[PDB]
Amino acid sequence: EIVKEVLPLIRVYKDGTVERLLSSPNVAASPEDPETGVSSKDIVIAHNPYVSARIFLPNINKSHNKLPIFVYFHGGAFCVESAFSFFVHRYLNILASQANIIAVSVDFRLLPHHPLPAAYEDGWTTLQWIASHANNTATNPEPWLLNHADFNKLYVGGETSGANLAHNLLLRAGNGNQSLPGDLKILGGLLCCPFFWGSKPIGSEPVDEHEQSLAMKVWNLACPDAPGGIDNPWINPCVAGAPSLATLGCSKLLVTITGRDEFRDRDILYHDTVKKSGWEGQLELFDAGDEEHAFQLFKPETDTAKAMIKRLASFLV
Ligand SMILES: O=[N+]([O-])c1ccc(O)cc1
Repeated sequence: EIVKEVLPLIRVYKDGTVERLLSSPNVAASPEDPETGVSSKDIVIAHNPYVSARIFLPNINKSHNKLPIFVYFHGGAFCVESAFSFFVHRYLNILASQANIIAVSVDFRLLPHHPLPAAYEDGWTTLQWIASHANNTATNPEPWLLNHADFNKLYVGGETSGANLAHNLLLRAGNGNQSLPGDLKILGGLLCCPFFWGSKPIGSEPVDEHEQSLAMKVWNLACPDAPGGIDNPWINPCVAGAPSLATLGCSKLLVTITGRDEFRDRDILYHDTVKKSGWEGQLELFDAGDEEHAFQLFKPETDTAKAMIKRLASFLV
């Protein structure tokens, strides 16, 4: 008995069993990935609500300086994909080695059982957990963080909905009422093809088909009780009455887009809005080329993919 369905992403049955789109199976963490030299392990950030993660530590050939931390949130429209998939594992191995940074891939809660803002909270739980290492308030600290992490170089980011998640975290961080343990600051944000939408079609978005877009079905699954619906500031950050993008709680921000991504114009609008908002930080835009969103995870061997990774490495510093 089917209660909910957003094809091709997800089907939900009466008894809470779910069929999910699966683009790659999960793989085991590695003591040393053969191609990149990156070590990875799987850890528990919080038991309840349960939030786990894979942390990636690149080859330590020198240890004069500690390494930037990159908290990554996978794509998958809040309802599919995983922190531990073949694609994410292989991508972060490359990123961690090419950029020489520690990566933390967060397995945040998903629809159907955990509607937004669950995922957002899990992201915030992750950042608190990280900051608790910096001021020695962590209870079961991850030794890799204590030994190798530069806590003043915390970067937060992701793909599509994961990037929407990071964006939301940046706002929380730059809100005066909210702070991290030790008042740790996020240095930078990296949003790759972030999932943003709106009730009115814009740019090259098809007008007649708009109200039937997959983006709208995804959002209705993720947050049906959202006031304003598809114009809720969580999904439409450029909407009237949304918090000002001048309160983004970081100092540097890179937005990446692709030519074929559905959210290209939304992303472009987001960037321009950040620019003409008075946000004082360093703002950057990167057009990765004639590709789909997340293309670099699927085909990291292409010239286009390699150029994107090099770009990211120059940002994650
Ligand atoms: O990957 N994602 O997070 C997505 C993918 C497709 C979509 O329509 C919305 C979000």
